[PDB]
Amino acid sequence: KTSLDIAEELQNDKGVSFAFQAREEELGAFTKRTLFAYSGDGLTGPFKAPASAELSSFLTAHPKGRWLIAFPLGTGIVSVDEGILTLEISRSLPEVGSGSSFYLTE
Amino acid sequence: PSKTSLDIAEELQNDKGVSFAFQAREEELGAFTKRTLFAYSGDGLTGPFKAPASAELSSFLTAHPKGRWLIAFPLGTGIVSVDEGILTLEISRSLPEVGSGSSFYLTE
Amino acid sequence: TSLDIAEELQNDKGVSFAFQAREEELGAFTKRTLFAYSGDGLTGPFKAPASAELSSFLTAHPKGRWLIAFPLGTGIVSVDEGILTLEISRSLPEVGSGSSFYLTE
Repeated sequence: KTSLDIAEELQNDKGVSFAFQAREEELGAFTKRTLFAYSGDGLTGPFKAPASAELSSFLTAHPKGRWLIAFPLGTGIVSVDEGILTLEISRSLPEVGSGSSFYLTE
Repeated sequence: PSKTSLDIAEELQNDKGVSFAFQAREEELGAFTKRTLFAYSGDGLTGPFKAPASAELSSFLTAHPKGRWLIAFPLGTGIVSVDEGILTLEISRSLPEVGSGSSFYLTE
Repeated sequence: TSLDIAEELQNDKGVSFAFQAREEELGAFTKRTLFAYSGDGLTGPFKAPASAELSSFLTAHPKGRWLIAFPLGTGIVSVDEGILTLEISRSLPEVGSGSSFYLTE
């Protein structure tokens, strides 16, 4: 059922930190991959931080090559490039809070 | 042991090639049961999405206390309903990309 | 494996919410998620007595409250002396469902 369930804390160069969880679930013919993201901090601009090789692999796997994600106060896109995660945001966020983004594939 | 008593998924496509994956899950939490609809599309939606659903998905969708599913996507809001095995998703605004979202209810 | 608290709260005006509070372990990480559902509308804040167990769970958030997105607006859930308060960003003709979590190690 659940074949991957990993979590890690990432921090950018100015001390903003995020917890990310990557979950993979098998549902008969379908596989579901969910990215969960949490930060108590605000973001003025994009969040860029080194990510584990395993989280990077998971992020790369998305059919869109990136992860559109809703937070309470705005929208983000999560991507990875050479082990650096980037979360770009639609507007500055005084607090990020929590959100998730998934896809299903068969 | 698992709390998940139902976990089904299916892919729907409309006459215009837009496609959605839907997952229906039921989780038993003692006195309460949660039923969740998960929806995903990489496509945009100009207007409502209509496609045939399985008998199982249709039954799950019908069971909601409101008779339909208010659902948040990143760029707008939808209502998912079913009528004679045709699923309809109506959207609040046109969406350049739908992305993912979920809608649940809890019942005792 | 996950641990859940679930209950239905009602205010003095008949608005009802269901809450599920889930705790999950992911190695060095703990994830706590609050799930909230109401089919009702809300003009202003929802206030109702909550169980000691839900109150305890709610208090554990590092921010001391739960920023939560519903389809039509944002809320903050807090607890004070076993009374749950959900404050909302704008009036909601229908609350719907939403969830709020944190993960910490």
